[PDB]
Amino acid sequence: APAGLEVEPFPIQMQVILVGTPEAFEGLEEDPAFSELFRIRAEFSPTLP
Amino acid sequence: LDPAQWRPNLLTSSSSGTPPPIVYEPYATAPRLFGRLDYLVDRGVWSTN
Amino acid sequence: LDPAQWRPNLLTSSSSGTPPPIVYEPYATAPRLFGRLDYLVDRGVWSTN
Repeated sequence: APAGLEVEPFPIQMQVILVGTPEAFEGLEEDPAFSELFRIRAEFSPTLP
Repeated sequence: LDPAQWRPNLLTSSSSGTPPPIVYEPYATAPRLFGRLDYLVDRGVWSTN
Repeated sequence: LDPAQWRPNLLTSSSSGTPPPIVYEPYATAPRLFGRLDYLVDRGVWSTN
């Protein structure tokens, strides 16, 4: 872009819910911010009674 | 006066909140996550609004 | 005469010192820390002031 637009950043009012396999979340849980941001762990039991 | 440059970009229609806005990105890329800004090319002249 | 090339570029604002000017960068890079010089493209011609 030549100068583009000076866009004001969009406010975030959502609740981000990331869904993945247990081995997928090692790659994202080395960051201290990850515990700070995503702090509820809804872990799915791979079996049911 | 350019009508396109002075029209309020209604990003998303007003939601009643029941059900709340539920959006899932199977393919999460920065243009798809944060949105993007498009442009026009007029004889090699690069512009946007 | 181009008056756009002779503005007093106030890179700061008058601070009373109470509270002291406090700036924190969540992430810091060279353009964010030291500032950057912008350029404008006129039909393909690079310019700056």
